[PDB]
Amino acid sequence: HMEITTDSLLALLGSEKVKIIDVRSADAYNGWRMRGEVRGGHIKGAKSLPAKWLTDPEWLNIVRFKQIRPEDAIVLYGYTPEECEQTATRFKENGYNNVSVFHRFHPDWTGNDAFPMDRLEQYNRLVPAEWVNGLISGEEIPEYDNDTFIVCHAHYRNRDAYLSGHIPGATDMDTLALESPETWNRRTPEELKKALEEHGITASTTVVLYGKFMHPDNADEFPGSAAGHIGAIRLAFIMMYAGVEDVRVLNGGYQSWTDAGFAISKDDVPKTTVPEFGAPIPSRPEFAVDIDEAKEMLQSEDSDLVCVRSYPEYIGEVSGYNYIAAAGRIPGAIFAECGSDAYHMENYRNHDHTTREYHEIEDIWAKSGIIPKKHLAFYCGTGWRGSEAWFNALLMGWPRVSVYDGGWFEWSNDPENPYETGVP
Ligand SMILES: [Cl-]
Ligand SMILES: [Mg+2]
Ligand SMILES: [Mg+2]
Ligand SMILES: [Mg+2]
Repeated sequence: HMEITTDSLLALLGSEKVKIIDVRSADAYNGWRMRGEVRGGHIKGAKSLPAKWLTDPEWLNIVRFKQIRPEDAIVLYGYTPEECEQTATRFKENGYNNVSVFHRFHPDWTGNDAFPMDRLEQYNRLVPAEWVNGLISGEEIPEYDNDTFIVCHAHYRNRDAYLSGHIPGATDMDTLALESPETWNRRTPEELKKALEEHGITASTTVVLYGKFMHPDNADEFPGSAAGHIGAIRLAFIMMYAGVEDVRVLNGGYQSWTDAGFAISKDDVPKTTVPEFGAPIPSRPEFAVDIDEAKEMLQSEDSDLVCVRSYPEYIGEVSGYNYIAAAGRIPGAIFAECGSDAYHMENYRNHDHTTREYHEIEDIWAKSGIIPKKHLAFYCGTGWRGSEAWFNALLMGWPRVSVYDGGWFEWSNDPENPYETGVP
């Protein structure tokens, strides 16, 4: 495989016909210093194509989806040039003949402040499996300065999602602990205080949230019981709103844990009780938007509601849920198609459920006027998908992002509220 030098790569940075491809893990790409490098993240402009994906049959369709064409001049890099060999060969097998490997990313590029790098601004909220393993093992890990933690396996009324296999030592939290199946909003501060204490969570406890994807099926009575990792990010939103200072989400959920080869447990871990949450609830109320404020945001040039639903929901063909009656949409919201239905986030995730390359998210969002200068309230049917979209914006450091908790459920439960239907 041909090589490209450091000086050559610097000179070409910003050329629209050169495709730089980072084959490290998505978490390293995001900013995690997985090998102790002084500077984490990716070379400016690089795309993410983790070499782990070579074992997946989707690899070639992913490359094409990311608009990497055989006529492109491709530059690969990893922590070492040896880490790039298989990817380069796979490219050549598929008609990509202009492929170079950059050998000096680490430590030459990472170690030199003058060479531009990018990263997810708040990457340390989105943790890799290796970090969780180190935390549970009591090993030294970066981006951690606490002495109190809990790993929480989220699910919606489905303890078997946890009992069928979970991260060792983790306890389960039903999403019903923190949100009401009546309002489908976050519970009241007094309810939240008691629920968090009964799961052993204080405001100064580092909470690591994850869920298990079990293929939600719209035919089923409770498809959300299979969308465990959406549920985990939904609980992350509620905990951050409530006042847990250090909340992490395991990138890709349970899948990332087993893909790393770490041990699986089926023990029903007893919950510990803490006497006091230790902070006022909510400590970050600005993360949550309710319907009066959502109506105000529809009237402002400074702000927008962002509808994170599927297309059949958006045009009022279906409600999307077997527990929401009305089908339609909120007038004036910006459509941000989630994926296929109410329980999937394909447009925001990779095939392995890790978050989609954040540059692609910000690019698609920008085309619809979803941009960080606005106060944005993401929403969906009841707030699950909206919480995951919100979390992605939070990770990018966007300063004014919220979840309109009530969503379409609350909006349409009031017959006075106007709505739209059909293709716009
Ligand atoms: Cl999920
Ligand atoms: Mg072969
Ligand atoms: Mg809600
Ligand atoms: Mg549900």
